[PDB]
Amino acid sequence: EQTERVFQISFFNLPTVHRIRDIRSEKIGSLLSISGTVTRTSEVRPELYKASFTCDMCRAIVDNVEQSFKYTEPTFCPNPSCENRAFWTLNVTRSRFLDWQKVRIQENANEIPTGSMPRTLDVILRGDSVERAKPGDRCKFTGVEIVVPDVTQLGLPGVKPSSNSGVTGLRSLGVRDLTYKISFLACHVISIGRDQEVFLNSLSSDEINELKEMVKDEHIYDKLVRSIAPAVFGHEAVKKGILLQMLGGVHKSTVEGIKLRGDINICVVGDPSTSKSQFLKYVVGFAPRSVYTSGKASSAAGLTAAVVRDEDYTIEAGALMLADNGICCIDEFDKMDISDQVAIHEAMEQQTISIAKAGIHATLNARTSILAAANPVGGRYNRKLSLRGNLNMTAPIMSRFDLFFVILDDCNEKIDTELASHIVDLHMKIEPPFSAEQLRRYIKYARTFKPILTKEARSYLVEKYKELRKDDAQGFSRSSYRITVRQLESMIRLSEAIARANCVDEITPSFIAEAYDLLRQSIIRV
Amino acid sequence: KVSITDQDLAKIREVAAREDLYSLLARSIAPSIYELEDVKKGILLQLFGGTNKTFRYRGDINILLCGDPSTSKSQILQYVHKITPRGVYTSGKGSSAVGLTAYITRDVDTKQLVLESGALVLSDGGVCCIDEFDKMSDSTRSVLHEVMEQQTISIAKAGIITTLNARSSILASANPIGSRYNPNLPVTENIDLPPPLLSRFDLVYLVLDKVDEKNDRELAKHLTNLYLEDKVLPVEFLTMYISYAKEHIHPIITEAAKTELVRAYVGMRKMGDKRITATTRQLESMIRLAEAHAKMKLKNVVELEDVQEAVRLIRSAIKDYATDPKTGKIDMNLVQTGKSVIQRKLQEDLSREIMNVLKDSMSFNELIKQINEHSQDRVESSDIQEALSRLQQEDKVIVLGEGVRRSV
Amino acid sequence: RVTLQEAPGTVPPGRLPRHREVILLADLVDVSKPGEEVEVTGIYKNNYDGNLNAKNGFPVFATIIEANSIKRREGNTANEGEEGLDVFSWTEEEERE
Amino acid sequence: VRKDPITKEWTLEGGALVLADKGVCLIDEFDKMNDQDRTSIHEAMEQQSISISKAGIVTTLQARCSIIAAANPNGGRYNSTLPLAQNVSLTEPILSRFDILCVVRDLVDEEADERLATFVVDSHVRSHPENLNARQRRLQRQRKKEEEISPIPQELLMKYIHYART
Amino acid sequence: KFSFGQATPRTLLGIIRLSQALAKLRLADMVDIDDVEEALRLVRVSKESLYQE
Ligand SMILES: Nc1ncnc2c1ncn2[C@@H]1O[C@H](COP(=O)(O)OP(=O)(O)OP(O)(O)=S)[C@@H](O)[C@H]1O
Ligand SMILES: [Mg+2]
Ligand SMILES: [Zn+2]
Repeated sequence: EQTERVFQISFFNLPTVHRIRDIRSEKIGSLLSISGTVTRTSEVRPELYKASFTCDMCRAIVDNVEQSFKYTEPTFCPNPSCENRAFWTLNVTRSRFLDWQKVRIQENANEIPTGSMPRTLDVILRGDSVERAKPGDRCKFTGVEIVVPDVTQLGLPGVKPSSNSGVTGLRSLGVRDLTYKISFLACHVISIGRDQEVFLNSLSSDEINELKEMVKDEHIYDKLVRSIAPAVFGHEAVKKGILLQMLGGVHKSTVEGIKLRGDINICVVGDPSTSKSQFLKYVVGFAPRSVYTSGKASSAAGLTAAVVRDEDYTIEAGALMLADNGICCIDEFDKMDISDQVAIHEAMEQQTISIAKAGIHATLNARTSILAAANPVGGRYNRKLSLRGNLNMTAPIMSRFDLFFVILDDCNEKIDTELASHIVDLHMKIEPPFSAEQLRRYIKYARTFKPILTKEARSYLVEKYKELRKDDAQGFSRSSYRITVRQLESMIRLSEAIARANCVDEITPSFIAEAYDLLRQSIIRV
Repeated sequence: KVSITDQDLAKIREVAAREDLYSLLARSIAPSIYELEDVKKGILLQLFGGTNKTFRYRGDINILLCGDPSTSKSQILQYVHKITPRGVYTSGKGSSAVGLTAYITRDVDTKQLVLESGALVLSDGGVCCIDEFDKMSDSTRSVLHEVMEQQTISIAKAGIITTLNARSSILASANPIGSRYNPNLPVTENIDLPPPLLSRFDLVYLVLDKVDEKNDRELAKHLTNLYLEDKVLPVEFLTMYISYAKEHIHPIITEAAKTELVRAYVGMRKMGDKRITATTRQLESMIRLAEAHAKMKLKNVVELEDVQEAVRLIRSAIKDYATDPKTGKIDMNLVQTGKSVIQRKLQEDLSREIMNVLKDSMSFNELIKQINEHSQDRVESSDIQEALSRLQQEDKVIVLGEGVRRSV
Repeated sequence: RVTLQEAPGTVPPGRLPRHREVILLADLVDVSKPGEEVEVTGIYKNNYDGNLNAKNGFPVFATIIEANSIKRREGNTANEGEEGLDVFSWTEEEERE
Repeated sequence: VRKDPITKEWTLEGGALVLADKGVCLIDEFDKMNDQDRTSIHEAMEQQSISISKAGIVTTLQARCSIIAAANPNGGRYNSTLPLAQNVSLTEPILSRFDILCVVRDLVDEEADERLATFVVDSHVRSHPENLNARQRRLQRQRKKEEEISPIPQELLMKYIHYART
Repeated sequence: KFSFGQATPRTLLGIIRLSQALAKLRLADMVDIDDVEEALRLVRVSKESLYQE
C-alpha cells in the first residue's frame, strides 16, 4: 500500500514585501511577499496534480501525466497496438490530487490612495496552506506569481469558448485568441492581524517556573485582584468581579440532557463620569475571544442574530454570537430598548438563540459571559431608591446577572486629587504585581481546574441560600422578587470561580461565604 | 498632470521663534472669516493633537461647532479640510461623496465582494471634518460612537469579520433645530444630538450670530470689504508645518505641569461642590490640549504655561455650551436637575394621588384629570407615564395594560 | 440530489457556510425533508466537470457525496451518545420490556 | 412562499409547525411575540392545518403539532389576587386553545426553599464532569447516575413514548 | 414676528445680485442709489408678502 509523498517547499521571511498596487508583469515567475486583506475564500476543491490515464482498449496505463491549467491528457498509447488519440478513462484511484483554494485578497485600507477603489487579486492556495487565510484577516502571502490563461479558448472536453488584447496563432487555438490574467500562487500564508498536563507540556520551562511561583503563593488571590486592569484607580470589587468572570464556572450538563450554565454575567452600573468603559475595554483587549459592542445596535443584525435576504435567507452573526466561548462586553446596556432586551433573555440563561423566520430555522449557540455597563435612569445614580428603580431593566433580565456593581463619583475633594494624580501620572509615564502576558497563562492554567463541592460546602450553600431568600421575602404572601434559584446557581458559579482563582480542586465553605458576600453586596443597595 | 528642505527647516525655526506665533496661526487658519478668535485657536490645536502615547489612549482632539446655522460652520470647515494633510470633508446627512462608514459593496464589475473603507478610516492622523452632524442617521451615529470610543470600526458582514483602525480626528458642525439657535435653551434641546454623543467632544464651540448693531456694523463693514475685494500669513506653509510638528515633536509632560493640571481639575470640580461640573474625560482631554500646545511651537515639552492655556480654553468652552449655572451634566444627560425634580415630584404625586383615590384605580385619562387640572400647572402628559415607569420599577403601582392602573 | 449545507450550530460564528451536494439513491429518497438537520454517511467521490475547470482556470474537480445512510439530528441535538440510525426505534426485546 | 432562484416560480416551504408535524412545537417566551405573529398559530393549533393562499398558491398544509409554550405574567410576577386574564396579555381565543394551563408561583417557604436548594446542589454535584472497557463502564456510570433521580431510564423513556404514540 | 426673516449675509448677497441684474437690464454700470432703492424695495415687499393680511 505504498503512498507516494508529494512535497511542498515553503519559502518565508522574504527581505521585502510587495503589495497589490506594486504588481508588475515583469515579476512573473518570481518569489513575492504580497500582503492584503482577504475578502472571499472558495471551497477546498481537489485539483488534478499527476493524472494516470488508462486507454479504453488494450487497457494500457499512461501514468504521471503532468497537468497544465487545462485538462491535458496523453495523446498516444505506449503499447504500439492501441489506436487512441482522444479516448481515455482516467484512473481516479491511481491519480494524485492536491487541495486547491482560491482566496480573493484586496489592497489594505492604509495603502489605498484616496478616492481610488481597492485593487483585488486572486491567490491560489495549495496543500497544507489551505483554509489558513480567513476572510477579513490581513495576511502576508508569499509564493510564485503566475499568469492564468483563459482555458475556454484552449479548448475543453465539456465547454466551448465564450465571448483585453488577446494574442493568437497557436496550433491548439486556430482562429480564436488567448487572454491572460495575473494570479498569485501562494506557497505560505501567515496572518498579521485541555487537561492540566496537556497545557503544562505545551509551556516552556521558564514559564513553568513563573506559574509555579504563582500557584504556590499565599496572597495570590489579592494580587490577582489588584493586577486586573492596572490603569483603573480604585474599584477593587469590580476588579474582583471581572477576574472571577474570566475564570468562570463549570459548564455542567445533567443526565437528562439539560445544560447548566457555567458563565458569569456582570453588570457595572455607574455614574456617567465613572470608569465603566475602561473596564469593558480592558476586558475586550485582554480576554481571548471577546468582543466589544454597544446597545445602539450599529449593524443591521442585532445583538443576537438576524436573517438577510440574498438577491434565500442566511444568518447574520450578532455580537452575542461572535463572542462564543468568550466575553461579550456590552456597553450602554440601558440605551438598547426594551423591545431589544427580550431577545437576550434566552441567550443569557439558556445560552442559545432560536430563530425561525422564513425557510430558515436554527438554534444558534451563544456560550458567552456578558459584561454590561448601564447608566442609571436619569443620568446620575439616585441612592434614595433601590437598584431596581435606578435601572430600566426588568426582573427577568435583572435576575440573570450574577453580580451588580454600583460605582459612584462622590464629590470628594481629596479623592479627585488621587484621581488626577493617577491619570496625569499615567499620561506622563501603574505597577501591576502580574503583567498581562504573565497573568494570562495563570488564568489559562486555572481554567483547567474543575472544582467540586465538599459535603460541608453543600450544607453551607443551602443555609446561605435560605438566608438570602428569607432576607429577600416581600409581600403578605411571602413572594420572593429579587432572589430566585438562579441566585443559588450564581453562588455555585462564583464558588467555582473563586476556587479556580486559588487553583484548588475542592470548594471550601470559605469560598461559599465569599460568594455569598459578593451577591449580598449587590442587593442590599437601598 | 495638468491638475523636506533645509530652507524649509529654517523657515520653521523663523516662524516658531515668533512671539505672536499662536495668534498668527489662528489668523492663518481662517483668514477670510472675522472674529472667531477662540474657534480658530481650538481648530489649530486640533490640527496638532496630543502625543500618541502607547504601552489605548486617544491622543486626539474632537471639536463640535454648534450654534445657529453658520456659513463659516461650512467655510471654516472647507478651510481646515484644505489645511489638513489627510482626512476628507464629508456631510453626515447626505454622505453622497463618501459613505462615512465602512461597508461591503458588490462592485458589479465581476460582481465581487469588495470591501470599501468609509470616511472615518483613511483619515488616521488627519481630520475627518463632518458636516450636518445633526441630521446624520442613527445607524451612522452608532458608528460615530464606536469610532470615538473604541478608535476602531469592526465589521461582521457577508462572512467578513475584521476591525479597521480609524484613529481619526472629528471636526463636526451641526445646525440647530428651528430657524436659529436659542441661547436661552440648553445646547441639547437645540442641536438634536444624543447627550452621550455630545459629551465625547473635547471642545464644543457654540458659534452664534446674535443681533446687535455695535457688532453688526463692524461685521458688515468687513463683509463689504470682501465685496470690494473681488470683482503676513503662511497661506500654504502651515499645511506642512503641521506635519513637521506632528512628526519631529513628541511632547512630554513634566511634574510642574502635573501639579498644575491636578490643581486645575480639582478647582473646576469644587466650582459648584451637589451639582457635578467637570469629569475625568475632560481631565484627559486637557492632558490632550496641553500636549497639542507643546507640539505646536516645537518645544516637545509640556511646560506650565500650556497647562493654564488649555485650562482657559476648556473653561471658556464649558462656560459657552453649558447653561448659565454651568452644570456639566445636561450635556451628558437630557434629564437636567431642574428637569429631574419634575419627574421626582410627579412620581410621588401619582403615588399619593392613587393612594387617596383607593381611600381605587383608573386608566391614563382619569389620572390626567386630577394632575394637570388642579394638582399643578399644565404639565406635559408623557412625564406622568414616564414617572409611572419608575413607580413600576419600585413596584409601588401596577399598570393593567392600556387601561386602568392600580397599586399593589 | 439533496444539497447539504453546514449547520448554523457548527458554522464558526460570522463565517460563511460550506455546502456539498449529496446523491440519495434508491430507498434513501424522501428521507430528509428540506430544512432538517441530518448526519450523512456515504462515499466522498469526485467527478470532472468542464464548467468548473473553465471557471476556476485550474484542473480542479467537483466533489459529491453518495449517501449510504442518513440519520436526522434535528430536534434531538441533546441526544448524543446514542447508537443507531433511529434513536426512537425499538427492538423486539425493547417492545417486550 | 418564495420565488425559487433557479426555476423562478413561487414555491411553498414549511415552518416550525410543519417541521414539527406529528410532534411537538415549543414556544419559549410566548407572551413576548408580536401579536400579528402570535395570531398565526390559531388555525394550526385547533384545526391542525395551515391554509396558505398567497402568490397563486392555494393549498392547505397539515400541521398536527402540540404546542407547549412558556409564558411570563405581566410585570414579571404572577399576582395571585387577580384573575388569570389580568395577569397575561393573551386573549380568550388563544387561551382557550391550551388544554392545560399550569400556573407556576415562586413563593417563600423555608421548608420548600431548603428542599429545593438541597436538590439543586445535589444535581450540580451529580452533573460534575469529574464525577469492561471504556464504553460499557461509562454506560454503567451513566445508568448509576440516572437511577438516582429518574425511575425509568431516559433512553428507554424516549422509545416508550414513541412506541405508545405510534 | 415670525423668525423666517432675520436678515442674513445671504440677504445681502441676494440684494447685491438683484441690483446687479437690474443694472444688467439697464445698460452698464447703472448700479447706484436708484438701483439699490428698487432692489431693497423688492426685497422688503417680498418679506412683507410672507406677512400678508
Ligand atoms: N478610577 C479611574 N481610574 C482611571 N481612569 C479613570 C477612572 N475613573 C474615570 N477615569 C477616566 O475617565 C474617563 C471616562 O471614563 P470612561 O471609562 O470613558 O467611562 P464612560 O464611558 O465615559 O462613562 P459613560 O456613562 O459611557 S459617558 C476615561 O478617560 C477614564 O480613564
Ligand atoms: Mg462609555
Ligand atoms: Zn492503449
